[PDB]
Formats: sequence, C-alpha cells, structure tokens
Amino acid sequence: PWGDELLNICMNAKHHKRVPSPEDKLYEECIPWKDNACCTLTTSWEAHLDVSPLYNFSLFHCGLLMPGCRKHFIQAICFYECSPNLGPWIQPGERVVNVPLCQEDCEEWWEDCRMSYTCKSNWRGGWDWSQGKNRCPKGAQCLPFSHYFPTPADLCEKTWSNSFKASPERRNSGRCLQKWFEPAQGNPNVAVARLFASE
Ligand SMILES: [Cl-]
Repeated sequence: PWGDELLNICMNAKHHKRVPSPEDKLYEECIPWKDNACCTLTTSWEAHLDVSPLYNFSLFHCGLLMPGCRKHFIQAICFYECSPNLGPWIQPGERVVNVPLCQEDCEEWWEDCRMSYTCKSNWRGGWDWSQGKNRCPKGAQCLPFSHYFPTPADLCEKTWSNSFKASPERRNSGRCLQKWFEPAQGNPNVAVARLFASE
C-alpha cells in the first residue's frame, strides 16, 4: 500500500464516504472540508450533537465542559470523518494511527480545555456503560482536564485512542497536520499527506 495509492482517499470506517468528493453543504465546524470531503452532510451535523451518535460517547460525563473546549472536540471529529488527507496514517474496518498534529493544534486544544472536567486519563476503555452512554466508573473523581491530561500531548493522544500524535513540529513546517483551518486559506494538510506518501 503506497504512493499515490494513499492520497485523496477515505478510510474504510463505518461512516466514511467511499471516496472523497465536494459537498455543497457541510455543517459549521466541518465547513473547511467542503471542497473535498470524506463526510456527508448528515455526518457533519451528527458531529455537532450534544452526544454524537457517530460514537455514542459523551463528552459531558463530568457535567462541566466549556464551550471553547467542546469546540475543539467537534473540530477533531470533522477532521477524522471529513479529511481526504489521512491516507498515509490509515492502518487495518480501517482506522488511523498517530496522525501527527501540529504543536499549536494540541497546545490550543489543551489550553482551552484546562478549566473543563473529566474523570479518566485514558478514554479508550473502562467506562461504565449502563445508559448506552458512558459514565464515570465508581471511584473515578471528576477533576480538571489539566489533572488527567498533564500535557497537550496527553490530551491529543489519549482522547482519540492514538488516532493522533502530538507532533513536535509546528504549523506550516510541512511535517504536521492541522485538525482545523480557516476555509479561506486553503487546506494546508494536502501538502503534508503528499510528502509522507512519498518517503
Ligand atoms: Cl485535511
């Protein structure tokens, strides 16, 4: 699996489009991808629900989640579900492993979530699942994100089960992806996927 075989594709996960294509309408935080998207309008909207049915995973498990924080998590979903530029990190259903996120992306996400609350530092398993929605298990204290995720890297990496890696590279280095970008400026991740598909 290699080279161009990896550019402009969508992972084989349950919601993804079979190939990327333009979308006339995508919802709010997913707008940057509408040029060429792996997500449908439906998915984009479902990404913005209080508890997205895409994963049935509640971010409000500790009640106190700041809007600035939740915004980052929604953008992360759009990135995951919409990006046509993840091919080089796709691995076997398919998924993504260690997509390198630029330092600013992890930094800002962390900074904006410091004041919000969670009860676990590893979200990949060990939840109480009685309502079809996850709850904090017995003994898991709700504390600030900065307690369970001491650093930006912890947050980037452990919330999404190693889909993302906190890159030491910065934005516009050509060596890391942004999880969100201003639509007007064009997709800076195209160049990065292209680079990694060659090596
Ligand atoms: Cl992208």
